[PDB]
Amino acid sequence: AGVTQTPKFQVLKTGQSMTLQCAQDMNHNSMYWYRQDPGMGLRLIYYSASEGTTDKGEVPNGYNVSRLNKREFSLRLESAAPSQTSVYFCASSVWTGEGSGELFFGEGSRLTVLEDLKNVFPPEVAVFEPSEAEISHTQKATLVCLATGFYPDHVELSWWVNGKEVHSGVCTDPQPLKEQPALNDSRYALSSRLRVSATFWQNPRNHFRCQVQFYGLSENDEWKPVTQIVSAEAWGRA
Amino acid sequence: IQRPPKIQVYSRHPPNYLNCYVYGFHPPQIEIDLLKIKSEQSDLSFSKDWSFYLLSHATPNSKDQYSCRVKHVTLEQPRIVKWDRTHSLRYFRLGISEIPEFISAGYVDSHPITMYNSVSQLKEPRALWMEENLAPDHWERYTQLLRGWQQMFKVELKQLQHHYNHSGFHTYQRMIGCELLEDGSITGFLQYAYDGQDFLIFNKDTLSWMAMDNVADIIRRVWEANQHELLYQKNWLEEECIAWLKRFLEYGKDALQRTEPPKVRVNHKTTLYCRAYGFYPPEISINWMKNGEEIFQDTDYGGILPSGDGTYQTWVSVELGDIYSCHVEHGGVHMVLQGFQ
Amino acid sequence: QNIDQPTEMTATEGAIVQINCTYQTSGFNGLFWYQQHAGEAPTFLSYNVLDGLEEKGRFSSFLSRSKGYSYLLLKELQMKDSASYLCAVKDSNYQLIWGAGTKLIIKPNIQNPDPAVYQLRDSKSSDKSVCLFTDFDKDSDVYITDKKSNSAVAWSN
Ligand SMILES: O=c1nc2n(C[C@@H](O)[C@H](O)[C@H](O)CO)cc(CO)nc-2c(=O)[nH]1
Repeated sequence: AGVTQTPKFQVLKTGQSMTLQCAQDMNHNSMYWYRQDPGMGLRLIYYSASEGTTDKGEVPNGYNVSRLNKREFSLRLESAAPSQTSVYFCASSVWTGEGSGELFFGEGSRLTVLEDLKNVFPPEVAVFEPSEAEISHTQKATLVCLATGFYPDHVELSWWVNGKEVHSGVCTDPQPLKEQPALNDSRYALSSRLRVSATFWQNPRNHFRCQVQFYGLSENDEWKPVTQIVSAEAWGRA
Repeated sequence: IQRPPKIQVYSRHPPNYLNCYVYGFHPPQIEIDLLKIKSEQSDLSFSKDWSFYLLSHATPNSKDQYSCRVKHVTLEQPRIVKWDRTHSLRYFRLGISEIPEFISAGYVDSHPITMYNSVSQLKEPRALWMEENLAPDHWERYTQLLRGWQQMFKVELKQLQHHYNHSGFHTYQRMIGCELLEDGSITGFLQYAYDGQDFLIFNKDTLSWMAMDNVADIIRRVWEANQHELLYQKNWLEEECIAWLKRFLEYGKDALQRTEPPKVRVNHKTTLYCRAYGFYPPEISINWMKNGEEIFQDTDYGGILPSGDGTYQTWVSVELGDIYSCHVEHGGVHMVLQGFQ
Repeated sequence: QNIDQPTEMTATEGAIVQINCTYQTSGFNGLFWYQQHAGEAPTFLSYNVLDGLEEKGRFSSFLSRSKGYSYLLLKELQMKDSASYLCAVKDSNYQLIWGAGTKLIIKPNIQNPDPAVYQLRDSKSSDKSVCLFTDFDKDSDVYITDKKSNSAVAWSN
């Protein structure tokens, strides 16, 4: 079952109208929408106590909601604002309290509202081969991936060995830093590590590829810096 | 089960108001008419025994005849009557498979406060001190919670018939609340009823549910595995409720703490009548006395009846060189009136 | 009205940590603890009403209604436990009041540390050179990126 929430990423110019769709497979009566910002807890925008009634939440401003199905709760904003940039969550409870009822959250929706789309750029990805010093000492090899100069920040980074994705030996930085923190607009960078045995790296037949998914404008957007996968590859070295 | 209605006609004082008070009946479907003249009827009220009660008012009573017509499912004949200390908080839910399908009303010391019906869904104050003290944004969460509790009640009513076997008209009633004894001790209660009979009863000491029927036992096993819910129910009743109760008192300290005494009147028609008009609080004791002991055989008590001023009235009658006197105790404060010898 | 809890806490893998949550509200029905992994959707952990201790798995939660205090106690920390732990408590009315979570950063256990700094070969792909600080335990343009092996990346154009 679960709670389905779409889209998972968005970019809007101020004054744009866009709706977020939420779906609940759990046969729940209570449906919620949340807005989560750094440094402050979840703030409820609107809610449907049950089908057909919906009441304004803590911050009703800038948002309007609707219950289509019993299962579907869609969040709408007909005018985008820069102060509306946040990560928007949908959740469902079996009934409004009923005080033990836990909330079930959706995957999340990453929203970014900008005045101008001029600053939107995709990532630049590069892989850096292991140092021969590391191999000859630690008996291990470490690959470094760099993703730089992407705005706004929507990215998913993953490692792929020989065509198949790997999770072991991967440490990826939690949050992208900013190449120019001083600027209101600095782009971001992100790094990632992949560590395999010395012997495994020393084999030229092995393919290592750093994959970064970027979410840009859609095809029907007016312009690109679009949704794309920028990759970097390094073949094993002897 | 079905409970036949108990009706009594009387007046607000001895120009007057003509009161028709029908109580202890079930199902709640009933028709109350004063004779025919326009009679403003109050809201449907609930009692602790799952029954219902209603007061319809509209009567100088001079050289004329008045009466009250009542139609109910336990009556082949539309009967017409011819005139002739622990504070507590209670909340009632009434579900229906049909007047409205869902009714919710709060009571503090048997006084109506909150009202929510499923026709026009809103929470309105039944008391002046509620509307004055409570912010308008308060009532606003509770039309919202109530709309949910309404739907939730409909689902549980459908599940019950289906579970039971019937369709058509059936009633579902929920009662929750806490009460504060004069000594400071407290208690709390939660109960459900189906067709006017006790269905489920919640014990907060054992954190368990009591099923009175094989079918009510299914629901038992469902809620008991929910053990966190129960834990939540306990805290409300034990803590949250009491707080709510004490809050309304401070609000209604004016009306609840006032006292007006009865004006007793005696009459005869054989039979001797004793009526006590316009008193408050409701707690009172009336009994006939003969030289000088209290009478038992052939005595008739009329319970307590609402006057409509928020005041109340009751009566006691007895079928007959002895002296008959009427003993009333309000403030206690014993009152006696010698009727006859 | 208000609910408080630490912003960030650091603990090494395998240890036992406690997240304090203090709240003041108009009324109290239940207290909620949610785990939210970095870049995820919170999930439910534990729920408390009556005063006492609630133990589920290697996680445990406690509640004081009088003191308005509750803590989250995690025994035997693993690497997966690092996340933002959200504390929320229901009002007098049933609306939920969320406190800003406590981000838990789990320090991995290094039995045999071997701190070193290696210079990676240049990449065909970009013009920047990188250095890797690994196995351990402010120029105008020079960037550093902060962390079973600990690692950190430093590059400059
Ligand atoms: O504060 C209020 N509480 C009410 N309750 C209390 C609820 O907490 C009830 O015990 C139960 O938690 C609902 O799941 C029931 C009901 C049922 O009418 N109504 C009210 C009400 O109007 N106001």
